[PDB]
Amino acid sequence: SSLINHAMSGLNAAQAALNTVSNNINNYNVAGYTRQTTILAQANSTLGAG
Amino acid sequence: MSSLINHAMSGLNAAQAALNTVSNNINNYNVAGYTRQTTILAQANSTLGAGGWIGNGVYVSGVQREYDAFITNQLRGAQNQSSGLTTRYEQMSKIDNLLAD
Amino acid sequence: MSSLINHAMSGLNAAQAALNTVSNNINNYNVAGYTRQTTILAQANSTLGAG
Amino acid sequence: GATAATFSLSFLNSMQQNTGANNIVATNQNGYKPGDLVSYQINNDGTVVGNYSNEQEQVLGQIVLANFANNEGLASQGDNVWAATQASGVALLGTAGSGNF
Amino acid sequence: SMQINLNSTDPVPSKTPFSVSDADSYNKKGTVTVYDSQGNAHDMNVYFVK
Amino acid sequence: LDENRNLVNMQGMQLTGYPATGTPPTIQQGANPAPITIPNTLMAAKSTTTASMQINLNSTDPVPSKTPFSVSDADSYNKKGTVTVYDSQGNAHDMNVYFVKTKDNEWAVYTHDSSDPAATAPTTASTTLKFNENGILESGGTVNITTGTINGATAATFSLSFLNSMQQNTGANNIVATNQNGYKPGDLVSYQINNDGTVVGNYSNEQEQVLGQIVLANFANNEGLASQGDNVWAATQASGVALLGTAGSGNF
Amino acid sequence: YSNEQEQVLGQIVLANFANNEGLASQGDNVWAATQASGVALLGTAGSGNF
Amino acid sequence: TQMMYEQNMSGITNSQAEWMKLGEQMSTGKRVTNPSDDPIAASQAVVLS
Amino acid sequence: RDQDKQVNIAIGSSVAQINNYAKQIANLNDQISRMTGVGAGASPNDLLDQRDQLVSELNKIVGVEVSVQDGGTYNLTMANGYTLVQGSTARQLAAVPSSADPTRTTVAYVDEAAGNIEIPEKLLNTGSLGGLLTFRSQDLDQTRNTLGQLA
Amino acid sequence: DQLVSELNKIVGVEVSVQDGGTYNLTMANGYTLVQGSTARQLAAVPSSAD
Amino acid sequence: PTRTTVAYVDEAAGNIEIPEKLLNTGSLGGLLTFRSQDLDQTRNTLGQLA
Amino acid sequence: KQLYKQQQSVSGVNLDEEYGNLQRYQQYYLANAQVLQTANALFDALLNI
Amino acid sequence: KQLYKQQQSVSGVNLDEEYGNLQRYQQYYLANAQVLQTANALFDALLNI
Amino acid sequence: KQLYKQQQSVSGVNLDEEYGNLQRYQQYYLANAQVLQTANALFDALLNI
Repeated sequence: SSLINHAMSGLNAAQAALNTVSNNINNYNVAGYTRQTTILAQANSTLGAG
Repeated sequence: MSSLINHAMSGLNAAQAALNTVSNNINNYNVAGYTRQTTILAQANSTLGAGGWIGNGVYVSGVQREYDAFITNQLRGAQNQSSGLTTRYEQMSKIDNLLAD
Repeated sequence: MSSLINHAMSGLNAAQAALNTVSNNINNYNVAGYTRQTTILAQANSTLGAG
Repeated sequence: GATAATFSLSFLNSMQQNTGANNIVATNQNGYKPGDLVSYQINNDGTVVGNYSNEQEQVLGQIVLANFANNEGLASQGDNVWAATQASGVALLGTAGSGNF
Repeated sequence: SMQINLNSTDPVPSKTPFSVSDADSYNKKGTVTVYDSQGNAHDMNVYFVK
Repeated sequence: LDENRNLVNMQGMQLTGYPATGTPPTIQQGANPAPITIPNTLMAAKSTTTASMQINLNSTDPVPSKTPFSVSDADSYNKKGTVTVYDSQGNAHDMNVYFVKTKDNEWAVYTHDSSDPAATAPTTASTTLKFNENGILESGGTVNITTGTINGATAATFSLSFLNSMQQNTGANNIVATNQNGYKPGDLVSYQINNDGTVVGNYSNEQEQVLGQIVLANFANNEGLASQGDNVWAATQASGVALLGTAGSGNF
Repeated sequence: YSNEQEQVLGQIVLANFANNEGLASQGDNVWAATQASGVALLGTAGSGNF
Repeated sequence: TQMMYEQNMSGITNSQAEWMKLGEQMSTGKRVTNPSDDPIAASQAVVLS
Repeated sequence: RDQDKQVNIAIGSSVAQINNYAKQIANLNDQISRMTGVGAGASPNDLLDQRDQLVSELNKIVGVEVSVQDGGTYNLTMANGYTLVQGSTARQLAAVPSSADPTRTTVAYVDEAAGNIEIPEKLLNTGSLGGLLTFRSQDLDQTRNTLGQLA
Repeated sequence: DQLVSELNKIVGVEVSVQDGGTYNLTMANGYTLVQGSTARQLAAVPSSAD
Repeated sequence: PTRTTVAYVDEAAGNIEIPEKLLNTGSLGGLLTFRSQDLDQTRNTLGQLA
Repeated sequence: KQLYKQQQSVSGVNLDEEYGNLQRYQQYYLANAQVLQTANALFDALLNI
Repeated sequence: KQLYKQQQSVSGVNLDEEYGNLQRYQQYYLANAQVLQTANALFDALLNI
Repeated sequence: KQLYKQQQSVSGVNLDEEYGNLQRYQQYYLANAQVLQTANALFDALLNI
């Protein structure tokens, strides 16, 4: 449930970040390629839980 | 009595809530913007009543946002100072490189 | 008591901090102005149980 | 537009050297500006001490502890907090130096 | 209160008397800050000579 | 809450309590308890009628070049304070405060109703303020503006004070406080019940209205109370009759 | 738009009720209007009580 | 945890930047280049030029 | 002069940047206000964190004191004592080439009383954009005119 | 401490630990440099002497 | 008065310089002895030569 | 950076510390589970008569 | 040449921070895996009863 | 030069004792972590009861 949802969504973010770093470090030498960084953010935390 | 079942189950609720706090703590540790969130919960201590020390009063209080607001705003001021000094020194470097040439 | 885990976490934290300190002795090394920084260790405070 | 301060300025502990070298090093002064800052610390016994926008220190604060004649007698039924009982004796107040704290 | 320590064997300077920026007619500058009736701030500057 | 938004038990038996009435809504003991409800309504048009701000200042500023201040005199006044207000229809006005000074333990103030294009900025200092060498404000604590009527709304009127400031021994002109009593109206999305028995709602003006408190019964002999089914007691001669008090009323 | 341009058209209507728990579900992930629930109160997202 | 990563990583960065400068001077063969290499004597260099 | 126009363009963009941050801060302020109104003492600490961190982000561009409303939200004060925000509302800031000395770009800010300013750049001591401004004023202009004087 | 060491290496100076916007920082003529906000700004001048 | 030496401050009466003959110990006693014999005697010898 | 270090020392999270917190709560949960198990056992035992 | 140095000093990809990020997110991923497995384990420990 | 070196003697990082220390404390950190696992086995056995 929500705890597993936390576990996984963070896994999604980690995978995305790894993809980004691999992308950049591989593309590193190409003329015209600018470094790129991937950013994180919190969910639509909204309340009905007390 | 069988409320023990309930009682224990309130222990389960406390554990689940503590777990979710732990989960958000761990999952967001690297997010640009986050603060430690310690879980809080009560005890069936010596508040007066008419039952004695029965399992009356253990439950989840909520979660705090552990951030030094005082040094946080002071930090924003320090960021203003750094902004100014860093900005103008970079603009300096721009000319400096040509006199380097 | 939660002592069993707490001993370990105390020592773990202390070791990590001392690690940071000795690093700080390494990371600067060459730069003039620095002086070597040394660390202190001691027992935890007396929640002494019953003595 | 404020009062022109008047004061006594004392050259305490000056000395003359048959064979020495010269310097002026000391100052005592007993005035300070209006304070306007949030800055304080708590230390070791429930007393509270702070540094201030006068760039220096002050001490102001203490937290009072309580103990009873017989510890285990308290009210014993709820909520992380206690209440006194006749069996336990009414509170004796103190701060932590006198054995019972 | 401010303290001064000196050596006795000095060739007293030839300024009769001292002047606020005549450098030979003072030796070390000591300073005393002060605050008036209910806490407005001031600082006082001093000169000393033999 | 039923489709009437009246508070009821599962059978529909009403939850009674003491109501809040008037403005500000206050729990009136001078009534008898009745069913409490939640009207789906907006907040009262709480106009601004008072204000206060605190001004801890240095009184050595030399005469600014472009005195007097009226409109754009950015070389005439030394510090800005502001307090936003609401006319007596409940709409939005803002007040702006401007500080001008050549009186060496004192300060003088300009003001304007800075949402009002019909009124225009007064070209003269609206009030003068005083301090003593003991680092303390002494007097000057009054000024009023009537937030000018524009769109057929009644203009509101307020009075403003500046009490108990401390003096900044040199240079550091400062101002820290904000007070004004009023707020615009706003719709309701909140309802909370608390430990004291009270019931509060909160409104899109970002402020509150209270209407509700729950009152409890107490008896000389509980053994007289008789269940009528549906977990409801009939207060009986055998128990005495109800003595009423809310939580925190000593024995409740 | 396939011609480097944008248009906006769309907004859905939301419902809020006097007696949420009273809401008459039909099963199959749906509810319906009734007296006991109170008549429907409409709105747009984020607005007021929505 | 951030502080530790930043500490050691920036240690690497400043160690590199130091080496970079030594590398600059060594490779070029000039001890002085610019206001950042000589805010003072370069003026006398102009004079002597 | 290329560098001159660079600083002009940069400040022009910075205007939009501050306006965007103001809008975002106002939006989140609305959110926390309404959500704590519903909350009954709720702790949407994540919302709190992003709101105040976004504020800290804006501060760098122009030194700020994020002045508080009673419980919920703020009104935004620049370091000089000027202030432009109300609850969930953020007013506009605009980019203008100067009418005072027309070889520069500058910003415009408005008080809803009657009109907008072409900002008196005397005010602009705040960190980033005032960092650019001090460069332009003392450093850039002095060397510029020294060069021209010698030529 | 390193900054004051270099400041010394360009012009002789005293160095002893204290504060008050000031430091034990006398220099070549008994005059004192650093105090509060008034850290003295010296000048390059044509010489009345020559 | 050329020298510094160690004392116990019996604050009911004042500072009493414990005679230096007594400080035989390692670190502090050794430093005191080092001045007493080595440095003062060596400067005396240097001056006698001169 | 010093101010950042201290603010983060309050605010940040160490992976080590939470793993320790994680393990405790496993103990807490299983302890409560044991409690409910024994309660179930006694419940049915009582009902046996 | 100089302005190119500016452009690439701001925009270019490195090897250092990418390396550090690779490890930091490797660690983050493994930690979230710890969460996954231990959480399901606690759920199953409950589910058995 | 002599007196600068005399200052360095006390102040200067020596790079050998520190390196040996770096190893020594890694061992300590491992000792701590492993000990935690042992307590885990202890309350594992207690739980399994």
